[PDB]
Amino acid sequence: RSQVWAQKAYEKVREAAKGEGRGEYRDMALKLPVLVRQAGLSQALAFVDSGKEAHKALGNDLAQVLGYRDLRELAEAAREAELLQYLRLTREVLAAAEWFKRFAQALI
Amino acid sequence: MRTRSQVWAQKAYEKVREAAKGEGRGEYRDMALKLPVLVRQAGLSQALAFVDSRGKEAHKALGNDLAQVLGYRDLRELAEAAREAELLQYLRLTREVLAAAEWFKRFAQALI
Amino acid sequence: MRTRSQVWAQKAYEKVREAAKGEGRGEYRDMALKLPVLVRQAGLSQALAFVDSRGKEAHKALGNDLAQVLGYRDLRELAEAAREAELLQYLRLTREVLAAAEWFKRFAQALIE
Repeated sequence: RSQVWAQKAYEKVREAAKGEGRGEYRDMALKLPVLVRQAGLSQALAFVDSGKEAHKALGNDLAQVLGYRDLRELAEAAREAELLQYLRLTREVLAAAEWFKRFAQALI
Repeated sequence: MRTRSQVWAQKAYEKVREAAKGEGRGEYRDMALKLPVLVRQAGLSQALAFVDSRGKEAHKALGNDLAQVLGYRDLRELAEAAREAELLQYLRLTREVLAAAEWFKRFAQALI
Repeated sequence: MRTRSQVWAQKAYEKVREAAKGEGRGEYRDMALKLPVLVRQAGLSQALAFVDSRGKEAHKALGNDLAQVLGYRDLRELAEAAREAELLQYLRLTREVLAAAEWFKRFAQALIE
């Protein structure tokens, strides 16, 4: 799984590194992990869900990697989840976000 | 039994011992195993509300037993203490409940 | 020139040396030692509200001193700034207050018995 996440994140980041909004994508990629850790999953996703296209691009890519159709669907899932599933989703988002962060710092 | 934590451990030990005998010992254990992370990651109030809203009697018994180990009549009473507490008292109850929950988890693992 | 955190460290140092001369320095130290913990476990907003609702002058003084070290008028201005801050600014403010608080704690441990 981590490898599937590693691969998918790498794929998304490579594709993002060819766009004019790479620096902004990178900024969001490196910031999301700490946001999820300190503000909690739902607050972090709401922050991403709210200006520049590049920032939300990270959220959507990450959501897709997790098998969700878009950032909103992941946000919807986190809010609908019962407590145990919420913590599981947080752990999952955190792990996948670290990959986006690492490949973003290496490829951008 | 000198230690305060040790006192909670021995009382928790007795509760788990009882629970291991009846039916639903598996569900009790399942809850005993998750309560610590619930308290750590979600906070005391949410953790207790989760346990108190579970359908299974075995899941709620864990909470009831932990409350009694800490000096409360039951989970409802413990949850009320948490909602009435001022900040320092709430953080203290949080540490208290977490410590007791860890003992329940450990003994459930060894006895059920 | 001194780094940002170095400035806070030294201003905190001055605030503590001054509290060491007044009455209630023991209560001042108690609050200084407890604040970092509250910010980490309860969050910035909650930690600040706890300090502001204290009835003992020495406890509240720690709060106003820290806010001044950070460049605010007093605890009330810092608290409002925390409530109005959007997420990133709130997390950044949290880091700053926690860093300043740790210095108050450290100097209280060294200067107030």
